[PDB]
Amino acid sequence: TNLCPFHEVFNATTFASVYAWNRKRISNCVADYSVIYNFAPFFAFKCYGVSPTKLNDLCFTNVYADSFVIRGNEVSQIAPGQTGNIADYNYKLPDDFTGCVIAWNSNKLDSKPSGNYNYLYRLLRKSKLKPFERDISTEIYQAGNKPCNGVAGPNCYSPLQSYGFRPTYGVGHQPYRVVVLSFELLHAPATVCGPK
Amino acid sequence: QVQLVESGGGVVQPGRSLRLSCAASGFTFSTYSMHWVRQAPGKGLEWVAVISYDGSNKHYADSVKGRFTISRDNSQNTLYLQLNSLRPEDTAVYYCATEGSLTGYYRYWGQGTLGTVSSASTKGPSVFPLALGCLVKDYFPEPVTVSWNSGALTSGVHTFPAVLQSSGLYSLSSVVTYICNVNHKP
Amino acid sequence: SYVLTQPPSVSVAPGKTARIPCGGNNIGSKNVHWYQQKPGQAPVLVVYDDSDRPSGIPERFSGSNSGNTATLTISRVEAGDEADYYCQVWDSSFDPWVFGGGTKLTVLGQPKAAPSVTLFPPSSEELQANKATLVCLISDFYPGAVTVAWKADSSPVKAGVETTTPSKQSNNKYAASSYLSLTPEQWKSHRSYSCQVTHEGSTVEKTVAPT
Ligand SMILES: *[C@@H]1O[C@H](CO)[C@@H](O[C@@H]2O[C@H](CO)[C@@H](O)[C@H](O)[C@H]2NC(C)=O)[C@H](O)[C@H]1NC(C)=O
Repeated sequence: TNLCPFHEVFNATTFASVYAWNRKRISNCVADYSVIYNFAPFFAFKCYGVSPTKLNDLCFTNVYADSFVIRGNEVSQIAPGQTGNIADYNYKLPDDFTGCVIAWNSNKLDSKPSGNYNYLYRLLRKSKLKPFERDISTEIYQAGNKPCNGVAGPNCYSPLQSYGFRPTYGVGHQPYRVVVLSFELLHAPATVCGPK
Repeated sequence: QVQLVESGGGVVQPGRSLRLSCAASGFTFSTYSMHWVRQAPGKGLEWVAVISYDGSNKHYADSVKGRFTISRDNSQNTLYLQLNSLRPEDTAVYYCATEGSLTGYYRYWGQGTLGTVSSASTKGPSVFPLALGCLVKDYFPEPVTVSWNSGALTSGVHTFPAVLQSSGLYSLSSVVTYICNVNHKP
Repeated sequence: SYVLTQPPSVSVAPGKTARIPCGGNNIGSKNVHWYQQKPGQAPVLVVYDDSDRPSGIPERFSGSNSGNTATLTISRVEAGDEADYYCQVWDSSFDPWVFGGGTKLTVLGQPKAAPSVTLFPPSSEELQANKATLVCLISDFYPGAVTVAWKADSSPVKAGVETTTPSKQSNNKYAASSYLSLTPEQWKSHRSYSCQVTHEGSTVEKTVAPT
């Protein structure tokens, strides 16, 4: 039994966009949750199926660690039952989620004075995403009256729009990295227990 | 059992279209997301396209954006891929893969189909002199890769690797322990 | 996009442990999947989430994900495990499924072999059309690394020189082809040309003659 890649996920030099969020499956390692608080000045640490201090006691089989960046005023949207542009078109948690949502400010790392348009979010979609569904399609949205034929002509808009983080001023619009830890029952021989 | 059979392609001129298909069985075809991975002769694996479980989400690579279109037919569990607006650099062995989970691992594979983009056609089965058996230099001068009509004795005839020879023609040589004129397929 | 780095080729002794790495920037934050592709068939999954194996894979296959490089630990590599391996990761880019450059894991079965060169003067029946024709063929080599070495009496030749990629044999001495297109009007009239091959530092003094 070795250590978990928790320290290699929260301190990534490049974070995934909300429409291309990674899912690092964690198995066969001892979960040392003491390293989480060292690099996560959490703005919201609401756990919905576990306790933050009892993580070193319970044990799970497989742990999934999502990673995505969203707007500052959209941190509350990453929660079971929430709505919004992110909670409905980019990342939606189920009503029976069992884990914790970790989010911290990253204005000193994920922001540039010339505009960091490398992070994009989806604006519109014909239907909401299923729980834990990844949306990779970049096809031009159609207005319905006429097809766009792959070009963004009249009444044809691109589905991906950048955030454009501005480090000058403004609260609620700063870049915030979000990591979501998912725990499944999975009644099978466990592999990732606490450091006991 | 899990079976994936890709329909063969063939020799096609540039700017034409190649119609491929991938029949799948043994697993739930309507649940897993099907992908496409091509492999050029002597090159590594390269991703082509991804089709959603219902056909809504579609994505392509930058080198094949615009001209290629991916589609699936869950009514008969056949994965399709329209290779419209072919290019010389599209000659690759297309493999029919299946995505396992959100982490992005493939568990099911086929056998691959051969799609060759050639610029010429056949010129006739010109046999060669200097033939036990025959020791000719050319056999079935296909412009690119095909080679048959081994007129030598099948007891110990050798099969030498095919050469590209982009000059315009290709020659197949075979040796085995008078002249040679046997030729049946044009 | 992401750039997975693989070694060009890794050689391992039979029964030992072979380790094929796969480096990358911050590769620990994502899962590395491996595939086994045998020459003439499709790749087969071996280890997907850096730790687990599907049904039908022996326990000798294993992997790990730590630091800035992956690791595929394959122990007790028999002679039947000669295949190519590829990595796969999901990146924060426009999402192309980045595959590695490929690594050919070869098992040292035979120490060395001597190639055989076959060459005979072409008859005059092909001279009616005056087509470019070379007859020397080289085969019977185990290492599989041969290069075309047409020597113009210990000197290069014009119109460029190309080497045909070798093909896999039936687990024995391989074969190759060393013929291309060049003017046959000056074939063996004098020292202008002579066909030889450099099999990793070894040549064949053929001393060919016409007729
Ligand atoms: C997490 O990442 C940050 C930034 O990549 C690391 O911060 C560096 O820390 C070293 C030593 O503490 C300094 O010399 C560098 O100047 C820091 N870089 C920046 C940009 O501040 C931090 O060390 C990492 N945490 C680890 C490795 O545990």
